[PDB]
Amino acid sequence: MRHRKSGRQLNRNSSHRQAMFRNMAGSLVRHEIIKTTLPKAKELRRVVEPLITLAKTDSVANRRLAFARTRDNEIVAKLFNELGPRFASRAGGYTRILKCGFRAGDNAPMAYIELVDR
Amino acid sequence: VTSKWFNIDNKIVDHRP
Amino acid sequence: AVQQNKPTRSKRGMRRSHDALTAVTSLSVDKTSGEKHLRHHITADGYYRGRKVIAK
Amino acid sequence: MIQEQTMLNVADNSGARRVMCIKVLGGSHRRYAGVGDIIKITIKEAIPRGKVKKGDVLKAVVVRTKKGVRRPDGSVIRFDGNACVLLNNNSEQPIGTRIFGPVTRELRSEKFMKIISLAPEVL
Amino acid sequence: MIGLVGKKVGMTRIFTEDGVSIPVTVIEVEANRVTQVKDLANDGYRAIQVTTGAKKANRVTKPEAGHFAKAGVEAGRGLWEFRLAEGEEFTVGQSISVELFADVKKVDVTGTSKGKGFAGTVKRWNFRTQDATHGNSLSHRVPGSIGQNQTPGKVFKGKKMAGQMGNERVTVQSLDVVRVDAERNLLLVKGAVPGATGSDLIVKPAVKA
Amino acid sequence: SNIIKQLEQEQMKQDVPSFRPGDTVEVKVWVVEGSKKRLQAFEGVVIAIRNRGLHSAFTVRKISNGEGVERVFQTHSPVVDSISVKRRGAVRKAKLYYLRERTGKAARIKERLN
RNA sequence: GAGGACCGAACCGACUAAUGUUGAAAAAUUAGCGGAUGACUUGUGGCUGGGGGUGAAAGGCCAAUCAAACCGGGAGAUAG
RNA sequence: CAGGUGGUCAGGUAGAGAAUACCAAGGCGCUUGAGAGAACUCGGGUGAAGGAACUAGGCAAAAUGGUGCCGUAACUUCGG
RNA sequence: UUCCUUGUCGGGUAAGUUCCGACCUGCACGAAUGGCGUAAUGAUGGCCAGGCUGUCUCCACCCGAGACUCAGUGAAAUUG
RNA sequence: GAUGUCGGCUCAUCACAUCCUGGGGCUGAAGUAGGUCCCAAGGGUAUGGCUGUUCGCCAUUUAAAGUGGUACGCGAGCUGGGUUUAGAACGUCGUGAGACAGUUCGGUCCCUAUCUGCCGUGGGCGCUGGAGAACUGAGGGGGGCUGCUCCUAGUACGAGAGGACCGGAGUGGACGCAUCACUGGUGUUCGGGUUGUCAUGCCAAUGGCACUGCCCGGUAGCUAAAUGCGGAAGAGAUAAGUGCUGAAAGCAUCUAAGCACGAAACUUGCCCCGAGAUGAGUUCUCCCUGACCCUUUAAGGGUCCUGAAGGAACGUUGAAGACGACGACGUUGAUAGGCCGGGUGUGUAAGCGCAGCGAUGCGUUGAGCUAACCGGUACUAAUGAACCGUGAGGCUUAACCU
Ligand SMILES: N[C@@H](Cc1c[nH]c2ccccc12)C(=O)O
Ligand SMILES: [Mg+2]
Ligand SMILES: [Mg+2]
Ligand SMILES: [Mg+2]
Ligand SMILES: [Mg+2]
Ligand SMILES: [Mg+2]
Ligand SMILES: [Mg+2]
Ligand SMILES: [Mg+2]
Ligand SMILES: [Mg+2]
Ligand SMILES: [Mg+2]
Ligand SMILES: [Mg+2]
Ligand SMILES: [Mg+2]
Ligand SMILES: [Mg+2]
Ligand SMILES: [Mg+2]
Ligand SMILES: [Mg+2]
Ligand SMILES: [Mg+2]
Ligand SMILES: [Mg+2]
Ligand SMILES: [Mg+2]
Ligand SMILES: [Mg+2]
Ligand SMILES: [Mg+2]
Ligand SMILES: [Mg+2]
Ligand SMILES: [Mg+2]
Ligand SMILES: [Mg+2]
Ligand SMILES: [Mg+2]
Ligand SMILES: [Mg+2]
Ligand SMILES: [Mg+2]
Ligand SMILES: [Mg+2]
Ligand SMILES: [Mg+2]
Ligand SMILES: [Mg+2]
Ligand SMILES: [Mg+2]
Ligand SMILES: [Mg+2]
Ligand SMILES: [Mg+2]
Ligand SMILES: [Mg+2]
Ligand SMILES: [Mg+2]
Ligand SMILES: [Mg+2]
Ligand SMILES: [Mg+2]
Ligand SMILES: [Mg+2]
Ligand SMILES: [Mg+2]
Ligand SMILES: [Mg+2]
Ligand SMILES: [Mg+2]
Repeated sequence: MRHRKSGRQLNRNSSHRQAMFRNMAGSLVRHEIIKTTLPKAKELRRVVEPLITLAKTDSVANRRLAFARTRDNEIVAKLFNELGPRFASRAGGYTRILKCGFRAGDNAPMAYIELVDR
Repeated sequence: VTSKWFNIDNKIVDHRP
Repeated sequence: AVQQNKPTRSKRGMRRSHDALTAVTSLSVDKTSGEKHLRHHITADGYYRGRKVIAK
Repeated sequence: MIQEQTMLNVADNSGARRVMCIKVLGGSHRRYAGVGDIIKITIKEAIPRGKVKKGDVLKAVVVRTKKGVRRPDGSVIRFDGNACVLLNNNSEQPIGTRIFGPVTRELRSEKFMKIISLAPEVL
Repeated sequence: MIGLVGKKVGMTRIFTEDGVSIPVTVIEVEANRVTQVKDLANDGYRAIQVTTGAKKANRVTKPEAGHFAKAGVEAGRGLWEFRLAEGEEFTVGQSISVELFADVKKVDVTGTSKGKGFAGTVKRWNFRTQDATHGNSLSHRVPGSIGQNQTPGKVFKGKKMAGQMGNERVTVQSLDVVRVDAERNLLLVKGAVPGATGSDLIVKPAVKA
Repeated sequence: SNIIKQLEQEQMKQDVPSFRPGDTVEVKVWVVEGSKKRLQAFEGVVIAIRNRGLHSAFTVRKISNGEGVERVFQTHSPVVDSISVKRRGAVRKAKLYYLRERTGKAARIKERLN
């Protein structure tokens, strides 16, 4: 049974999921639109959107908390200097998923996930 | 090739001596 | 285990009566581009529901 | 939750120090004895000049368990170890004259009124 | 007597004045609207059909919507029936509330149990497992034997095997009614009833003693 | 669960004093010995608290007559007559289950003073 | 500063269990296990040949073959 | 092709160490992937109360585990 | 090494066809195809105890690799 | 040109020559408790010590610890202790090679399921216009066990000792169903402590790796050892048995005619499946009211116009689920994610200040962080469509209206 559990295992172990969504969180911040598989694009919303609400209030403690979760100072700098102020009046829902076709190599269903103002 | 390993084994083959 | 008698070409095509592929029925046309795409998917040139979502 | 092969301390001054449960009385395929349940035991260790000697087969009543007892409001009372009081095999009356440590109120039945009265405290 | 259709709100407890805590299930019984009455002449048996709850107008079909319109009732989330005992009579449009259980002492609650999916024989039928060690080969929770040799040469109907567990109708009988609360449409029964929270429940007075 | 919460508020006690793990507390519980109803006191160290509204509970451990006794009380049950804090203790944890293996001078809890 | 001494990696082995058994593998893998300055172990070259060799001896080994190797011949042995 | 294959080189921090953990120089991610999150199998983690009652048998697991000091019986071939 | 045989007596256990000590009625021990002892040693056989535990009572949950679905490639034993 | 062996495990299923529970007749049956026979197969019917053992002996229970069949049920379900390969030894036999239902120590157990069977779960067509619900119940399955205490009553019975039937009440054991409010387990998706090392320029603060590095707590969900419920009562027809009336046979006689009792067995009653029940049933509601041509003139074929109720597909997903299926929602919108407010868990964050030589302590401060929970909120994704499904539904007869 699986009743009322949340999250996708995505055929990885615990530490490899955590690293993978940390790398993909930075890639979406840096480029503002990336292409990934549809299950991975949906599980990304629950990682990247909590960072943008953390970045709405600029503080030394919030920056050290965004760093502990992104481990990239270029990403932390952009979150607090550009994205946070840019989304300051939006109440959640910072990303948008658009389904595209199927990956050629293995027929994976693909999607684009981007920030809403790009 | 050789015989299958269960067809060589005495325990499997020799069940009714 | 393995079969005792060779199955017939009729039993082989009865088993395959369920293996048929089904075609896509709903192919939508975009409101501005006027071209076809899968429903709820972006068009091949980057449109979705009238707006150019992807400058590729 | 006492079953066969459980070791129990003894809560009276009959002479036993440790006893082993060898049968949970009162039914076929019965598994566990809670507080206030009669069990058949054997004596594993005893003091040099007690009323009972090592290797005897007696009855006993469980008075304390680590599993504990439930109360009607949802409460629990747990102890640090399992203890029992030796009973005569035939009369089922206590062999010792003192009781050590508290007992609980499930011993409040006409059978075990001598245990309730000697106990230092009843929770 | 007839029963009523409710909804499982959850479990809680009731503390009594003498320090007993009664575990209760809370069942929300809104008013049940009578939508059709069946009689021996037209239908061959005596029963009432009731509806409850609400349904959004865009999700009720034309065949269903015209059924409610003839009864003069607002659409509910479903339809259920109850057999009428001799000497009970109802009328279309009449509403029935939880005060019907005011003097009832025990009830029977039927609902759909929680679905456990495809379950094995250890979970489904309490089969004993085999040894975990001592040489066992790939057979730790498997069912064991399923028949005898050449006589009868087959497996019997009703053999206990793994398969779909749960997600079926279950009736629990002889549950005490702890409190009927007509103002808030509640009924409190002692103990646990089948289903998940938010599931439909049919509550009826107990048939046994 | 608006329905459940307001069925729950009407039963909760309003006079529950504030206490935390490590505190020495004395709980007085109604005991019925035949016909008469009587109060009996249980004093010990709070080692665990569960905060769930009406389903709140707390565990007290005392050493009586040579053997430790742990009693789990339900906070809002009418068996519980009164709760009173005798001493405030200083601990870093929320559950003091490590006191189960310690005894005597090793089980001492420092007082809070503030 | 002795020792077919002691604990223990490389190195040499193979006591137990699980896996595998149309295998990843015609004998392995994982987790533990034994010896570990010696009657030790290993590279290169050499010698012993089939009723023969060699054997701290199990009828063991002698090219995945051993109570008598493999190849060719007698040979289309004989077969109630 | 999860096997076999002789020699030379031999950095840091902890360590007795060529063990073990994390790293350098350097080299790789093992030539099918994407989903889901049933039984059952495999490899592991934790477990109330009990504690060998399991079984052919404590098999397998769990436990013990270092250094310094105190202390250490029968028996003995006087070394253990 | 003893068939009768689970000999009999004692010990250990609540209960001991095994184990230990004895007796001798040795079917069918016995003196270099050695007898009787024996400290140390043994991946050696049997028995007991302490510690420890999912071995069990009686299983529950969790983490991964398969099993299941999708796209690609694509076997086998067997068979009137 | 192969039908694997004893015992154990797991899972069973039948018979009745009945071990318990149920109903009776006789007793050398006062009562309690028995003995013996008849009826009855609904349910139930031990845990351990020794031993490879089945068996047996023993210990302690139980209402009782049934007897048999099923390839002495069950190895394409497990084991491999015994037996029964190759090694080695003892006793004995043999000159010897060797032998011994004599003993002893060691010793490879393969199979990805085509068919039938069984357990679950769908697709097609049918049921005669199409569609959406709610039903009826032919038929099938599940369940059925029992102890002790108290009252009756120290009554009946008995010299005493002892000690009831019938009836009622309570509380257990084992088994089953559901559930998660409580007590708990888990909780590698939450918080914290801490060891070694590497990095983020360094300090401070963090992150990776070491089995989740090791540990300590713990949310939802799942769950038992947790806690609710169940086995019935009653009815019908009976078994053995007991009768009433009553001839044959002036009497007697339960039987021949007639009438009445009588058990956990049977049929119901209770729970669940169920119209593919092809004998394919019923009720309510919803929708479609156009032309034309042709031949082989018929339940005929085609063309144009039209496309209804509804369905599917797609999308957001679920206490539903292997996949199908099932449930909810798709802007006239709380379906999921985020966000906002709470709760819960952990246990007083970082920064800064103060005290101390320093580890460290104190203040700001029950702070900060907080998964799956609760109450809300259109911020993001759930699109205008298109697709399937038609256009009044055969013949004969009867009864009514014309
Ligand atoms: N069963 C094992 C060992 C084995 C190899 N050959 C055998 C011949 C007979 C018996 C066993 C074997 C295997 O197949 O790998
Ligand atoms: Mg995969
Ligand atoms: Mg890790
Ligand atoms: Mg194997
Ligand atoms: Mg296994
Ligand atoms: Mg047949
Ligand atoms: Mg040496
Ligand atoms: Mg060798
Ligand atoms: Mg190895
Ligand atoms: Mg060594
Ligand atoms: Mg030989
Ligand atoms: Mg060879
Ligand atoms: Mg010739
Ligand atoms: Mg020839
Ligand atoms: Mg290689
Ligand atoms: Mg080498
Ligand atoms: Mg190394
Ligand atoms: Mg898994
Ligand atoms: Mg445990
Ligand atoms: Mg424990
Ligand atoms: Mg044993
Ligand atoms: Mg071992
Ligand atoms: Mg002897
Ligand atoms: Mg001799
Ligand atoms: Mg001799
Ligand atoms: Mg001589
Ligand atoms: Mg001689
Ligand atoms: Mg494929
Ligand atoms: Mg053949
Ligand atoms: Mg009979
Ligand atoms: Mg057999
Ligand atoms: Mg078989
Ligand atoms: Mg053997
Ligand atoms: Mg031999
Ligand atoms: Mg023989
Ligand atoms: Mg096998
Ligand atoms: Mg029936
Ligand atoms: Mg807990
Ligand atoms: Mg944990
Ligand atoms: Mg630092």
